[PDB]
Amino acid sequence: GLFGAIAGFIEGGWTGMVDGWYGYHHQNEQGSGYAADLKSTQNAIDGITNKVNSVIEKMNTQFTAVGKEFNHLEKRIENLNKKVDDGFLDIWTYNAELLVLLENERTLDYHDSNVKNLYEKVRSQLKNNAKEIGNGCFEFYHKCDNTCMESVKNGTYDYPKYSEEAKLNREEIDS
Amino acid sequence: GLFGAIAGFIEGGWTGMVDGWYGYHHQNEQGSGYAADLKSTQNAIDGITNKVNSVIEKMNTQFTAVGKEFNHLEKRIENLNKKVDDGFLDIWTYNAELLVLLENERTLDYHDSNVKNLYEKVRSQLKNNAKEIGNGCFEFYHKCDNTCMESVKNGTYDYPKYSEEAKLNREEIDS
Amino acid sequence: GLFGAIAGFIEGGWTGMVDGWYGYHHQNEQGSGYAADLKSTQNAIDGITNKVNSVIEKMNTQFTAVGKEFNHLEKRIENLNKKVDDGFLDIWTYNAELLVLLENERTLDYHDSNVKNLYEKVRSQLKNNAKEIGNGCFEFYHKCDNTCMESVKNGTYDYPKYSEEAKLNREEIDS
Amino acid sequence: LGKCNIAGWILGNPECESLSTASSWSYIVETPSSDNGTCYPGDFIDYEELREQLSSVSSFERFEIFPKTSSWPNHDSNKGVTAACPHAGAKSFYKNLIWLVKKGNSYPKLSKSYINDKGKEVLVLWGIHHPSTSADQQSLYQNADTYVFVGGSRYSKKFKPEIAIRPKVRDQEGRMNYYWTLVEPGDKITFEATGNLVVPRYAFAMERNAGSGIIISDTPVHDCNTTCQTPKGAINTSLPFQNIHPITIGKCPKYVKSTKLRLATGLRNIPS
Ligand SMILES: *[C@@H]1O[C@H](CO)[C@@H](O[C@@H]2O[C@H](CO)[C@@H](O[C@@H]3O[C@H](CO)[C@@H](O)[C@H](O)[C@@H]3O)[C@H](O)[C@H]2NC(C)=O)[C@H](O)[C@H]1NC(C)=O
Ligand SMILES: *[C@@H]1O[C@H](CO)[C@@H](O)[C@H](O)[C@H]1NC(C)=O
Repeated sequence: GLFGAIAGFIEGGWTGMVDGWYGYHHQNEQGSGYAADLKSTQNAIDGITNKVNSVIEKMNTQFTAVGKEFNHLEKRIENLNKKVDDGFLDIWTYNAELLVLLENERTLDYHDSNVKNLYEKVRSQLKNNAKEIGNGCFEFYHKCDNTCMESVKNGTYDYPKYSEEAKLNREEIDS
Repeated sequence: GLFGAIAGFIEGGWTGMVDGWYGYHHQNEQGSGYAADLKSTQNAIDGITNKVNSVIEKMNTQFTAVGKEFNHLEKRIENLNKKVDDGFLDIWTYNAELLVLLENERTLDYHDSNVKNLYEKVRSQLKNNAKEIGNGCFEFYHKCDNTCMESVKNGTYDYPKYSEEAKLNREEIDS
Repeated sequence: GLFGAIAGFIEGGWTGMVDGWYGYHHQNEQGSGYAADLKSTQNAIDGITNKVNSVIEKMNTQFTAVGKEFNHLEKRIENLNKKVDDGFLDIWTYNAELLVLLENERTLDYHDSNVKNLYEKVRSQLKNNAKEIGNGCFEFYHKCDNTCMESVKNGTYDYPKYSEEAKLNREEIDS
Repeated sequence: LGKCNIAGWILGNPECESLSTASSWSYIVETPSSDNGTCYPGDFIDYEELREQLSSVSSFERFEIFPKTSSWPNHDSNKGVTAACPHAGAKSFYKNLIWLVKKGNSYPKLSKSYINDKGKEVLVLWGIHHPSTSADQQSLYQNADTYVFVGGSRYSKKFKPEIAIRPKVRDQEGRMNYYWTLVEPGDKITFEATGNLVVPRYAFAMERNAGSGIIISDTPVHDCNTTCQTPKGAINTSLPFQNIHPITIGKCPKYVKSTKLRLATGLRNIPS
């Protein structure tokens, strides 16, 4: 992947998470489960929807009858007509094929970028209060209940609130 | 430069490095020399190759004879033919000139971006185990043999393995 | 912004600085005021001037008379002439509209990049001898007179000359 | 041309000015109300082609190719006037043509030739008259079965008058067709007729340019130079695009439908 998250340091996808494209798995004393980050998912769904509509709706054609009829003494203009139909066929086929090829690659990179930014948003929030244990997972140095978990997902994690407890537990763990 | 690396905080290029576009100079107790980061170079070479082929291969023309012949009482259609040839000439010339101008700028910015990301990948790996001494160079606070050097280039540098020795040497150096 | 400086971590522009596009505000014991970094401004003015001339001067047309006259039994070639004039009108209008849209975005990103590189050039010069207090401002840990200020703007700031005094003041401030 | 179109000006319509001195022009201006042209109804053959060929000329000299007083001793060169082409209320005709009619009761076979010794191309125009009735044919030309022949090293056409009553246009039930050809230097043009020939009187020595065009507009003419002209007015710009008029003459910016093409040069403006 272009950004390294999908099929990268996050190795696989979650069939268990069904309500969103990008989300979270959590586990605390209150239990575990999957949840989807609604903001990032809806932003990506809006973006891709706009992309598909842009590809479709920018093609606005008028009423037209492609066919033409020529008699046996009009072979040259008949071939001229064929060249026009063929040239348009070649232009549209090649352009359509490459547009799908190139934009499909951009779409997968887009998802890869969205995952990386989501991981980095959390990592920049938790800082040293949690450990980066790989596969997109953070292991906390302080207890993080459901309310604390939602604050991380909401982008409102209070680092100073838990920094002292995490610091003491981190030093004890490392010692 | 748009990203600040080329002709920026890395002032010049290396004629001594001949096997790649972006790479490393190293110096340890075992010696010194130039080496090229193969992954970043091959990715950039693949990217630029695709760019050049895209510019060339998207132009697919058919068989065509531009010339037309008109008699002395057909001056108006002769001039109409000239307007068509001239209009196509103006459109293609202007578009070709600007395409090369704009995409050349994008290409140099691309190289600038690739260098900056390469520098930042190393800096984020070494953290405080080395000092940023300018010109894209890192001076280590711990001995980094050939194996250690390759780990940095391979993106597998073990920061905790050397963190204690670097910390002791850093504090001694700063004291 | 694409680079984060303009309308980013540097929130607003300076009406007080009138002699340049990118510059400095300084304040020391000798006073305060605005000054413009001449090198970065002149480089950007040269760059944008070349961009505008490139857009204008690559259009080189010849002498031409667009008009054509057809009698009442020449409707088909009259419509053919109209198709040529209309097709050229559609091609030039669409290309002109998108060229201005796309290159205007590139121009604002260019200014954003120039500001970021200017900020980063200073930050990489001062290192720990000053504190990053936000909004593009550096607060020094050692007295920096007018001569010292000009050295920073000239890219000749002598970090070792003040490193000891800044280190002592930094540790005292942090204690 | 003002009151006249190219047909009236090049034929000598009575309501049109005449160029005596050798002249040149970079393009031609008609007004939307220039409605004089061929005051005797008929068809001007390859009229649009002639307009294109005259749009710009380096040199242009009118000369009396067949002088009126000496070229037609056996034909009447004074009665060929009509109420379709009035001058000051009296019957008249085109200045550059002479409507030859029978002298007395005889119209002998006509034969007149001109050799181009002007060193440049000569534009020669002539007309063929198609009367409304057999009475009208004989009252003008005395001969019932007539022909016209015009021949050059490259031109060769035989004309046969077509007599019938057409709907009145400018009180004329007959018709007159107008023809032109360019005689190259050193070539001869021959006229032959037993009637119905509207002979040239004034021809035009000229040198064509690379073709300009024709502007039909009411915009006045002033002593400004310009390098790009439109029917609305002249354009002085180095900018690559314009939205004033799609039909222009000269080295001009490309025409676009855009109302605003503003290119950013400075920064995003964020005061306070
Ligand atoms: C030069 O151009 C002017 C027009 O710009 C010509 O004047 C027009 O002459 C026609 C002649 O057929 C007039 O129309 C006729 O008017 C009478 C009386 O109203 C009517 O009986 C007919 O049925 C027909 O409508 C027209 O009014 C007149 N226009 C003006 C503005 O005076 C003029 O004849 C041209 N001269 C030459 C030598 O080409
Ligand atoms: C136009 O240019 C010609 C040729 O140089 C010159 O004679 C004339 O005065 C110019 N007219 C104006 C209005 O500048």
